[PDB]
Amino acid sequence: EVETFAFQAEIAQLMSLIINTFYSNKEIFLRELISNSSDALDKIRYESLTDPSKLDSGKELHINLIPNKQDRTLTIVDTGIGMTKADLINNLGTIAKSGTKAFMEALQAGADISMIGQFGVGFYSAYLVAEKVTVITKHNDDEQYAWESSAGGSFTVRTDTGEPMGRGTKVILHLKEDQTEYLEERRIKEIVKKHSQFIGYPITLFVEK
Ligand SMILES: CN1C(=O)CCc2cc(Br)ccc21
Repeated sequence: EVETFAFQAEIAQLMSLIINTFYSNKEIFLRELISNSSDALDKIRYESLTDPSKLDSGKELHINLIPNKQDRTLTIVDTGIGMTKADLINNLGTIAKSGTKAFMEALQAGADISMIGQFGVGFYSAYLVAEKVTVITKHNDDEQYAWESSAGGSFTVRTDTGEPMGRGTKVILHLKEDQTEYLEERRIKEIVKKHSQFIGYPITLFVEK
């Protein structure tokens, strides 16, 4: 049972701008997704200080980067707080509406796309390199969900039947044909070292067989 939703007009406009603007410095997408993962990990860590049972779904707090050349995907996995169905359909888009407006105003004033994370909408930088994004997520208070969008104004949400995750979020970037450099070990290592060297959680870059 797949539900299809329309993006708000302003968010659809932001994704079209990201997909269509000429902008060579695409590698910042990885910093933005790792930053998101680190915030989600901060949130479950802090909540667990006053309710230890929130880690019954997994004590390890980490981030894994998994490239797969056969599927042409880069997966960013974290064991953070995860996202509820209401987050996926309502709450994140409500926050993202005001952040997008602020970001668009900044861009017209002279800013560049690399500053997107200062406006809370860094997730959408995934579409610098991905033709489709799939998000699998599990919050302690809800079921496991799959969110998916190839832009074009709509996204889907369904209950996910795959491998149970325990808790956290998996972002699967289905890369554009000319962006396969982000599947190479040496390239991912360079980007993490350059932009994410002080993240307070272990980042494991998986290697391919
Ligand atoms: C803003 N947004 C969405 O609307 C749904 C999927 C998602 C995942 C992560 Br992780 C961060 C933000 C989003």
